[PDB]
Amino acid sequence: YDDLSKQAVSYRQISLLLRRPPGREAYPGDVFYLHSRLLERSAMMSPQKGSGSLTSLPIVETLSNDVTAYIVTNVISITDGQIYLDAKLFTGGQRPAVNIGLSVSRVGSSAQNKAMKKVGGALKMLMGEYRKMAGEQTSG
Amino acid sequence: KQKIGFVHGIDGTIATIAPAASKVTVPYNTVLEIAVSATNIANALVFNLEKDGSIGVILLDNISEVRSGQDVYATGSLLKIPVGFHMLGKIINPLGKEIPTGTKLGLVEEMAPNIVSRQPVNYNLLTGYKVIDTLIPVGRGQRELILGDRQTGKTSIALSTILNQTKVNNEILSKNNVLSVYVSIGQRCSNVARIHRLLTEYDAMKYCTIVAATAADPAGLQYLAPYAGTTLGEEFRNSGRHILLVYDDLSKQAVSYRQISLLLRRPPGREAYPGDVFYLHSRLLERSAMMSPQKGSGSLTSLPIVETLSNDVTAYIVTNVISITDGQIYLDAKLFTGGQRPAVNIGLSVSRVGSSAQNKAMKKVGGALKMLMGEYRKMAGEQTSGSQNVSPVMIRGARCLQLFNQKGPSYFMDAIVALYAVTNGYMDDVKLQYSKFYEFLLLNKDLPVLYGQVNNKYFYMYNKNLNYFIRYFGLNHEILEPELKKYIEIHTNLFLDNYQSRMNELKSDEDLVQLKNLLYACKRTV
Amino acid sequence: AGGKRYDLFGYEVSVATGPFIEEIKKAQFYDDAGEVIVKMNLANTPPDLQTYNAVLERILNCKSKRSQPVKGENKFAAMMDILEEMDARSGIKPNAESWGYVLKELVQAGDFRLGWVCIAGMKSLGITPDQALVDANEANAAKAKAAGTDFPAYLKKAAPESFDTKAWGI
Amino acid sequence: DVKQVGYVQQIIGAVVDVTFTDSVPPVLTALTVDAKETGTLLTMEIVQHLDTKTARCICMSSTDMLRLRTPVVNTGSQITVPVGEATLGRIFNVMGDAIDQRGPVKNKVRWPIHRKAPTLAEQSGKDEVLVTGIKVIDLILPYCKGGKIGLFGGAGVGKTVIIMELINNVAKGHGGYSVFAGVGERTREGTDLYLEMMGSKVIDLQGDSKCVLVYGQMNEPPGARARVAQTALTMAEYFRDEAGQDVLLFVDNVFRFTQANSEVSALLGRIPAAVGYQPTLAEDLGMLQERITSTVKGSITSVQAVYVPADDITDPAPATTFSHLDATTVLSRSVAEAGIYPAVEPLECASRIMDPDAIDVNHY
Amino acid sequence: DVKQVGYVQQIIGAVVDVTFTDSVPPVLTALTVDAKETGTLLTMEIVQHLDTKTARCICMSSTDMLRLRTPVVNTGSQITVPVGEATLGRIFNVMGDAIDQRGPVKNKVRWPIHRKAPTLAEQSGKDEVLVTGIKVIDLILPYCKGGKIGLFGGAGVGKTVIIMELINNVAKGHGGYSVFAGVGERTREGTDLYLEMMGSKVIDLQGDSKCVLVYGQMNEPPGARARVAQTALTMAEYFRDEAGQDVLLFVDNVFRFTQANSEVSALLGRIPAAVGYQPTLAEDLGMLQERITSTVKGSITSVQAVYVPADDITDPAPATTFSHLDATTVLSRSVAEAGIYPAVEPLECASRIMDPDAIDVNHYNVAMDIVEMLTKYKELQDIIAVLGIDELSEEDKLIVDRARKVAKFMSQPFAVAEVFTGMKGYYVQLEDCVSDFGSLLMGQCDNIPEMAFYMVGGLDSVKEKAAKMAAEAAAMRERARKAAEAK
Amino acid sequence: GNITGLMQLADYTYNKTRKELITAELLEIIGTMTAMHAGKKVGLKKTEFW
Ligand SMILES: Nc1ncnc2c1ncn2[C@@H]1O[C@H](COP(=O)(O)OP(=O)(O)OP(=O)(O)O)[C@@H](O)[C@H]1O
Ligand SMILES: Nc1ncnc2c1ncn2[C@@H]1O[C@H](COP(=O)(O)OP(=O)(O)OP(=O)(O)O)[C@@H](O)[C@H]1O
Ligand SMILES: COCCOCCOCCOc1ccc(C(C)(C)CC(C)(C)C)cc1
Ligand SMILES: [Mg+2]
Repeated sequence: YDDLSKQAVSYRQISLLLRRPPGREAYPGDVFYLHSRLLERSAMMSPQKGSGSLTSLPIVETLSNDVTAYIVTNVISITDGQIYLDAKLFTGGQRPAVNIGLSVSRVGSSAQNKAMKKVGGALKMLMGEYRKMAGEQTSG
Repeated sequence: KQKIGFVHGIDGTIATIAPAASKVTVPYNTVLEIAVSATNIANALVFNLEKDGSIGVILLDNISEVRSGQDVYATGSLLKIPVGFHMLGKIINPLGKEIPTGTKLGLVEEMAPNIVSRQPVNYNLLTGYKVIDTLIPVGRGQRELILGDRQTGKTSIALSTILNQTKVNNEILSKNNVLSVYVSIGQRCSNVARIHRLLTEYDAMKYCTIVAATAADPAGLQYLAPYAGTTLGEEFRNSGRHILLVYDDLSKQAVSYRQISLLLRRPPGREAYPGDVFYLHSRLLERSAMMSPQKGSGSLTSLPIVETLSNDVTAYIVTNVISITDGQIYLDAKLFTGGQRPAVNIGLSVSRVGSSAQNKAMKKVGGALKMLMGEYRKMAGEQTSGSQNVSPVMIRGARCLQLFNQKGPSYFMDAIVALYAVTNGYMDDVKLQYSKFYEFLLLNKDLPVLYGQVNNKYFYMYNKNLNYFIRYFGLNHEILEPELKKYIEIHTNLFLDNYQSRMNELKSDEDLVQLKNLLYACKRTV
Repeated sequence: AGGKRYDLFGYEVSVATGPFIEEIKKAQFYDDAGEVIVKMNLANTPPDLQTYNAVLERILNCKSKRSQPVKGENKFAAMMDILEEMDARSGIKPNAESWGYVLKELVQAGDFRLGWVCIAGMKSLGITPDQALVDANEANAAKAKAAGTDFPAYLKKAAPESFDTKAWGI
Repeated sequence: DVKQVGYVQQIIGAVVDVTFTDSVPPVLTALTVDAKETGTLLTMEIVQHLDTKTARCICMSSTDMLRLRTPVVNTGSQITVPVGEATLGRIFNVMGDAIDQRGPVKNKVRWPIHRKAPTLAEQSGKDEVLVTGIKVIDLILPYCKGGKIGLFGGAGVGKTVIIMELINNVAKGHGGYSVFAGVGERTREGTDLYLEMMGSKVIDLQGDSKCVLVYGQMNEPPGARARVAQTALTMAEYFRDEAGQDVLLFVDNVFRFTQANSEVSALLGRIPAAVGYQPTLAEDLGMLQERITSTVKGSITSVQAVYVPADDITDPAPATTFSHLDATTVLSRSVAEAGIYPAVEPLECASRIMDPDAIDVNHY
Repeated sequence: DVKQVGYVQQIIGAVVDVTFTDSVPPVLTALTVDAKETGTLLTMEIVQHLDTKTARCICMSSTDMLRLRTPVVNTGSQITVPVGEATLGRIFNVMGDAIDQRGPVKNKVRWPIHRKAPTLAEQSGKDEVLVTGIKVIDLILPYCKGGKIGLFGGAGVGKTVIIMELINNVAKGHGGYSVFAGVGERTREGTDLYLEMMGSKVIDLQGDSKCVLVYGQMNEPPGARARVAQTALTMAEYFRDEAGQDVLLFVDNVFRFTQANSEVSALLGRIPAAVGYQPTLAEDLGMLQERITSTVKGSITSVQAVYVPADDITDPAPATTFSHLDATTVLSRSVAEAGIYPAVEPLECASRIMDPDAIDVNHYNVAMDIVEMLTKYKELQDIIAVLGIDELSEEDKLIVDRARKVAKFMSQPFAVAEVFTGMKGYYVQLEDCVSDFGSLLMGQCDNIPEMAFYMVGGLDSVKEKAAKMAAEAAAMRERARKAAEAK
Repeated sequence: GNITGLMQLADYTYNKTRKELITAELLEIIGTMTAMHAGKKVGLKKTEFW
């Protein structure tokens, strides 16, 4: 899904023209049920139902690196993980501009294969120390 | 007569009319007349005509005297007011009603001139201050803003701009005169009266008039006043005459429009304003223009005033106005508190268009001072008390900012030479504090003629008619250069030998006080 | 007048100016002439050099600015603002007759120091002044030298050696 | 001659709506109802017409036990207040009913409250100085007659001893009386101020008193507090015009007068524009301040305390209040801890009249 | 045949309601009322229907002297405006009525202003760099021929001057028809521009012209500002489709188109959005933007300016407008306070063409570094303003001395601002910009002072400025020497 | 002297954003109140129907 903020902006454009009551940040208020109705359809079916699935990678625009707005908070509330792209890192030269400390995934080892488990289990422990020391200018 | 209906309801200033049984049409933006009493008649403006014949109205006069059962007459006419040369020398309610002290009906609401009727400004407008005519030029057409926090020196600049033009308009023809108008939105009635007595003291009232709308007056009237002053300007504009216009102040107009829009439950916007507040100022400010020769080559200048807060230009109204104006003048309470008066900040100020019109005598000098201050603002900031220096730039800067400290309007001839001395380093031997008394000793007094040194031929300061030669030729001409340089070289040698040595010699504390009284008096008279 | 004048936008103007020069010459107060220019620019009839020169003649012959007097009215600055209007604003440049009226006014006004500047300003532009005027200029300068009126009297008055806000006349 | 009568039609808090059957009375008109039904007197000021026979009005006292369609009397005018020498040394509420218990008041006339501000002619552009008697104020912060003055000071800084000295000096120097206007005043501070005004002989009950007192308290609804400064200001304008002399009009924190009118406007259904203050901020304030101006017939000075909420001058109520002021008399607990009294900090203070164009040069 | 006729119902500002007895026309249809009653002609487009036998509408010209029961004539079509070569070198209003007083335009056909956007099949995003001559625009945010450009900046930052500098560099050096839409801006600017074009023979009236001007300015009511850019796009789309020729669309500026719809939606009864803008912001902006698209027939290189009230990017209108743009140009005010003009903030800026596939490799590897270094300098500004330069490691104060050089080098003087800076305008070529930044990036020029990079173009001009500075410093040393010896 | 400038700049941004937030809460509330009343606006409608 491209920008879901635009899927809420259209919902606002409609409800407000329909003389519905606004809410926080001019939305109707029930937009959380909008994104929940959308995203909870994303799932891994049981083997009874063919063991199929569908992953959702919704994209949400952000303004000035805030996660305090209404829509961003209602979406992060629903989604398992999140991939924070910081402009301060994008403009910092590195691309893709993910900030690992801010970005998480609530699945973990159970998703990736047998080989990536043993690696990422070391990479997390690595970054836990590098994030604490990389703030130091290298003098040694 | 007509009796379209009767006042259903009132909410302070806004009101609502209900129609008569014999329903009749009324137009939009018409002035209505409420029969308040047997003889007293209010005046009110339409803003919407609804389905059932019910009409919304904005009240302007005698709101306290209104009731519900009263009658309502319609003129079938726009919001008009009288206008002409006979209106000059008077102070009026925006609706044309003259206020006391001790035929030609022009429209209030009107469209501005198109691109073809307009023209790039060519002629200057002397504010009388050296800071402005030098670095921030102002032409007859350049609607320029005057920012600054409360109690900063805003209200006095427009006055000084008018007082400077009084000395000239008596001399020159009437065509090149600079009439003036001072619209006071929300300012205290005392300040307006003090201004009236001031302008009557210098006899500047004959070429001026005032449009009064205080805080005691209604809000819907404050919304209307600058349109009235602009109408009085539009008449002299279309008649080929040039004119000035002033607004004190738009920031208090927007509040009065916010009263009405919110009393009518219009949807607000950013910082509580409705959203059409930009169009409020555009209808006004776009009427300021140097008309084309096709239309008379008239003019209508506009010097609005706007109240910032804590020196924050990121406010809504301030930027809505800066997006309109052809300029900017940013006054700072830092400098006003720090002795510098006027408190112009040259970095945050600009005159986008007047440089095309700035006189060449003031232009070649202004480019030099612009270079000088461009260097001073770096040479003073980089060191930040790190390491002082004795350099001609940082010297001449401090010698020039003192000259910029001003109280009243300075003549053009009196304005140039005090700067010409500084750019050419003549005024570097003197100290900081003795630059003002140096200036007064140069302009009103003539040390060479006093001390007998009459080697010069004609160039002297005693006449003041020499201005209109400098205005035509420019000081950098071949003939005005040598007499100017010799006059200044003599004046400097005399000041440095006869006077300044005595000033350094004085040590009695009572003498120093007697001297500082003189310096502050030179600070005032100049 | 086969040549045609245009505006900055490219619009055509009407050089029919004679009637306005007649209305200028009939006037007997030199501010009414500026009001004729005001009645001229409106009709898309910008000024010719004959017009400004007639205006300078009118100021020279007129007795005052208006039916009633005004404080500090000077025929000189009024005769020099219109020259600035000629040169810079409109683009037309004056001629020998133009500056000649100004030098005539300075002679009649008795001022002499401004006269010599009008001389040097004339000559620097290649203009040939008339010696009949500059001779009377030097005559008034010799008189004002003889009467001590070469400068005002209040400048030759000695200054206060002591500093005082009142003694300095401020 | 007879008196008009109306009947209530709806009641929402202190806001009330009154139906009539004839030409509705004017705006700002008083409407009194007898005490037999409600149990006590009740006044209501008309603000907002609604039709050819309806009138919405703010109530000034408690509207409890007010029945619907009760009789409502039109006084024929707006709120009347006493004036005269009997006013002095006494305390008055908004309606002019004394709350001092000190017997009745022997007034001669009873003027209305919402007098329009002076015409431009009645003004006097000549800006004078009030010879105060305090060398700190006379020198650094010359209190300009007809002008609006600011005072910033909390507790333990002698804020009362200053105004008491100002009253005692104006009582003998300029030959003028004074008046205090406690808007939203803490009821305890009313006692501590009136007992000081008996201890300092400012109010000689057995003699001649100098100051009038007007206490609109916090326990009163905002419909009263918004009309308190107009009451005291009428008590002052009577001494301005008829007696022909200078006057002081002291005021409690103007922020509470603005909060009062803001609650009135919010109650009436009007949208609050900004942070929470009414849209009529500058106009409601200006109707007060513009009545405070020098005249050919006399003068009215206005000392005013201010509470800057969260020390933010950029808030609309302080800044809009500052635009009318002429001087700023700051008080500091530092100098008061250094034994200095009056506890003035002349540096941070300022004045508008610091110009030799107005005053003598050597003073400047 | 007969023209349908109706009667007015109510009037609120520019908004009007109309009662058509028999039936209502479609949406966007025009409604003319005679100049007899109001005094001047007046067109009113429908925008919505309240009930049957009714239609709410917006008015172009003023509603003054308008009554409640006036007759309303139906055109039977939308707002039609002329097109063709006759529209070249002429000025027009929102309705296509000319105002230049030159003569009657010899139009042949008239097209409507409201039109559905092109289909996906027609579009063709071709990446071709656009040499403006400007230095920062070339380096960081290179424009793209056929795309869109955005100049985001508050009041008094230098975007209208950026547009004049782009006209002087690109438009005359274009060989293609241009269009200039003034949407709520100074009438003075349109006059200065019509004169700057009438001087360069771009609007040579007695010959061939290569430009069109539309101007619905701030003086006009919002009914015109809300529908002027549509007219300009119609003039451009005619050249895009029929002639199949590259064109330019300079717009100054769309925020007033947005204000116009905001001042309208309030009056129509629409409930507003958060700050107070219309709820139809994204749609009303998209129907304007998506008409600007490069097809196979032609291409439209638009250059739009945008206003940001209170210097607030969180304003929904610019915040919505970023998405529609191929190359953003985020101006700032704190930079202009530092003497730099153009006051670009390249960390905020962005583009689409910035890929090695489109532009050459050196330009990309250089700009990626330039952004990186300024990104570090921003992090250090929070410390240097606290402590100072002396409290930093030698690596850090080096990077500062290099980034101050870069940021100062990003400035240059334009030919338009000769009145302001008093310096001749430079035209920095693309290749010399990359060779200069690459040399400055590898420390090829570190001994050179900081001020030599200020307000200049090309490293040769830098080293001549450094020569002048060293010469003046030595001259002041000889002068202080002789002043000391004589003293 | 530098920390104080940064401090006052932050005190202004904080005290200004606090005001814009208060005003925004008022706009949201009044928008909901005005929408409810405008939609719930009741009229007599004394017009012919037969
Ligand atoms: N050019 C000047 N030189 C010296 N002092 C000045 C000058 N201009 C103004 N002042 C001083 O500023 C004070 C008046 O401020 P001013 O009237 O400019 O504020 P204002 O803009 O009117 O404020 P507001 O608009 O809120 O009334 C006076 O004390 C006056 O002496
Ligand atoms: N190269 C330059 N040299 C000097 N000044 C410049 C330069 N470029 C831009 N400026 C400055 O930019 C300002 C003009 O701003 P501009 O006209 O772009 O604002 P604007 O777009 O009209 O504002 P709005 O969009 O609100 O109308 C002037 O102060 C001008 O000096
Ligand atoms: C030239 O004449 C100037 C006279 O001006 C009269 C009004 O003066 C304005 C002073 O206003 C202020 C502003 C801020 C403050 C501070 C910040 C000291 C008040 C505080 C500490 C209570 C927040 C005090 C007074
Ligand atoms: Mg612009």
